[PDB]
Amino acid sequence: SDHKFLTQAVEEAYKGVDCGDGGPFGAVIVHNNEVVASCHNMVLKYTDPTAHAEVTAIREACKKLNKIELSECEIYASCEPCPMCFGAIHLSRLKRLVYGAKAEAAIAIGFDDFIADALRGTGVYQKSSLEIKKADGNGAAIAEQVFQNTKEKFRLY
Amino acid sequence: SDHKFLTQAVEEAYKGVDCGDGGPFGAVIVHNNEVVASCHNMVLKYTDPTAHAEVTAIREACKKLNKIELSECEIYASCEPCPMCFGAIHLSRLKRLVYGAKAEAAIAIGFDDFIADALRGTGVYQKSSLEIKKADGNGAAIAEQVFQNTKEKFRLY
Ligand SMILES: Cn1c(N)nc2c(ncn2[C@@H]2O[C@H](CO)[C@@H](O)[C@H]2O)c1=O
Ligand SMILES: Cn1c(N)nc2c(ncn2[C@@H]2O[C@H](CO)[C@@H](O)[C@H]2O)c1=O
Ligand SMILES: [Zn+2]
Ligand SMILES: [Zn+2]
Repeated sequence: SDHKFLTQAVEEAYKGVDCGDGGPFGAVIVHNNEVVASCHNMVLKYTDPTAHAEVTAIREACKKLNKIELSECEIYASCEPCPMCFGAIHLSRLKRLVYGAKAEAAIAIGFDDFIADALRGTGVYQKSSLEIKKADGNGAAIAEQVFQNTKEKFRLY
Repeated sequence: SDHKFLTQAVEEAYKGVDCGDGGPFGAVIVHNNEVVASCHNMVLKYTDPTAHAEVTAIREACKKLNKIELSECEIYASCEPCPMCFGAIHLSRLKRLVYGAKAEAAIAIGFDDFIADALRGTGVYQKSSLEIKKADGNGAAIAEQVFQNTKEKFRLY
């Protein structure tokens, strides 16, 4: 189930790259085992540098549920959330985060060195409380492979 | 002119709390002394926990200028930006940040203990690049007073 939803976030990353919507990033929000939102990076579609996949998923899931907190849902991210997205995950009060690729995989292919301390556990003023799971095995290999497979198929941002 | 745009952000904070749009926060984005966007927190109005003042202003300024980078623009925040909003400001490529009140001023009236390590220089992984100015003098006084004056008018969300 973790694997099913992480793979769907990865698939969203591929879809969004193929549509020219944005970069190779997807995110899926589920309530128990029911998909609430499934999104990819929309920075180029919306002309909106905040429209990362996680932020997009959070906005859509709060709209679908008519409330500004998601304490009963979990989020699956094809890549390690950046500082903006991890902050949005804190404010959204999602109860769990599962992510596939380490940020280093995205950095290696042209993106910024832009890593969230609170996620890695080196925050001082920003302390996370949500449960965090870095995928291993096949999930990790799938997520890491996204950046090799899409290496020169999208405009950087 | 720093004072002018900062007090415009303070007035946006008051306006939004009075319309019920969200909490007492405002942000103004400016391009060579021309105001590109003037917004306040819209979390309640939009049912969106990411719709802080700064993020909302970044969305609007980018839509207006037809680009995803505001490298020639500056942002005035009535209150010190939270981790999400500092992440957004970095992603937007804004040239300069000027903020009024320290985050403790918001926390004193019940807001989340939620401070951006990269803004205060306390991170291991996330470093900041942009010019940052904490206002002082009469601007800082008016900005800090917003939360004590506001207390009555909105319910913390
Ligand atoms: C969803 N999503 C995520 N998760 N990350 C992105 C995105 N766009 C650029 N990035 C970069 O990825 C690194 C962070 O890991 C940083 O360089 C960020 O700038 C994006 O849409
Ligand atoms: C614009 N804006 C800002 N700047 N901060 C906000 C907002 N809504 C809640 N907060 C809280 O303020 C502290 C951060 O300084 C944290 O407690 C945050 O949760 C908001 O819309
Ligand atoms: Zn992000
Ligand atoms: Zn914020």
